[PDB]
Amino acid sequence: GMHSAALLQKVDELPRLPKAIAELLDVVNNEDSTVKAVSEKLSHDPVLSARVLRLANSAEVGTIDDAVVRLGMQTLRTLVIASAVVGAVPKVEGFDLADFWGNTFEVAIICQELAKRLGTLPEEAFTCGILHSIGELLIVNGDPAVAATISAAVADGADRNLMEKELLGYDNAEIGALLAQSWKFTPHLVKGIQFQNHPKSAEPYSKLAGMLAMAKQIAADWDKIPDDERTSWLAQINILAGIKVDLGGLAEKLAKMHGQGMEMGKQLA
Repeated sequence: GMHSAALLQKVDELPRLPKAIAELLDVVNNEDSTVKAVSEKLSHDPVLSARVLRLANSAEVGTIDDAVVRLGMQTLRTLVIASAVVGAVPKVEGFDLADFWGNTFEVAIICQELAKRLGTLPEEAFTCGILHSIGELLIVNGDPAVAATISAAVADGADRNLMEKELLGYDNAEIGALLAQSWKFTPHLVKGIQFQNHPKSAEPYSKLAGMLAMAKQIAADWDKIPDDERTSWLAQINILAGIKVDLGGLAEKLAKMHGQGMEMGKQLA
């Protein structure tokens, strides 16, 4: 849990955002920030702004002022958050960050669609997707030897999350949630991340965790499922996750968007 001793021992080890990035996230996480406030803050970080616009052009906006009008602020905020988070994540041994972030965006895009269907805020689900897998990275960087030992066990059939609990006293979902909490994301987001691998064990249930569980499975196994047998697959995932999402047209919609996250990942660099 979020208050387990082993997890809490990590709190002063977590990566810290640079002041200006923390301040930027404060501004764009605040639904009552003005367009001026968001635009002015971004204007001082042309590198991060360029990254935002590359993400915004993955489907033609050339400026942030432009994007505010072409995409609307709810979308712009979301892309700022993504760009800020991506910038705050270093190289990690054994990861290609274009591939890592591509997969993460795939999950985020899927979650956003699920939220639309469930009637929750789609930008919140997208953000939860952006944040969901960062704990994987934190474990590799913070505990390299243990991470490698875990991967070897996993190659021989062990469960990664259970291995992490055994050797670290917490798992990648918990430390990813702890990071999100430390970086001042909302409790809803934190709980979504925390329960991504066990959504039905949350009390009360977290829709975001259910969305993550579903979206992760869709992203992971998409290529294993014939193109004409997807709705029955999705139906089974709905049950495993506990999320009760309208399946009507879902397979068709997911197919339309498939790969758009990977393309976003390629635009980061």
